[PDB]
Amino acid sequence: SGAIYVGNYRVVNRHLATHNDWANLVWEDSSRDLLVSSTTAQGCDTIARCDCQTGVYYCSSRRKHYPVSFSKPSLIFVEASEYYPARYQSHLMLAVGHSEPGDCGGILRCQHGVVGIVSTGGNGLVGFADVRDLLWLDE
Ligand SMILES: Cn1cc2c(CC(=O)N3CCC[C@H](C(N)=O)C3)cccc2n1
Ligand SMILES: [Zn+2]
Repeated sequence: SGAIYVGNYRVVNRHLATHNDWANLVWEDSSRDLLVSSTTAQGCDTIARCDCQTGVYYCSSRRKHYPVSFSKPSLIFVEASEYYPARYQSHLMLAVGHSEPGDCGGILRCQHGVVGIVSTGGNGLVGFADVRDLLWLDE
């Protein structure tokens, strides 16, 4: 589990979105595994606005924060699941590292702030859904 809280928006994995996220939907994108919903309180997470390729991610399955080198966001093949069929998920970044399905929602961070959240995994490769391009989260 896990979310990003910035201004009056909440960012979660689209496959883990609640009924309340859907009732207060701002924007969702199946191909990115992203959903944004509105909040009453004002969040204060800082979004990175960079091209960093090193960061630190939180892994709930190990109660540890790990440093990783990740690829630039792109279209990558993600195996079928109970949430989506076999598809190409866009804006995805991979890193050599540990992850389990329940690790989705953990934040990836660089020196400049929040980069994105855990979204895919397997084969010892963790996939992060990027958020640095969503400039409207700050405005
Ligand atoms: C983070 N994580 C998810 C893992 C899975 C499952 C997985 O990747 N996905 C299932 C849920 C939806 C996902 C998507 N974005 O389409 C794909 C299996 C093993 C290890 C994992 N580490
Ligand atoms: Zn950065």
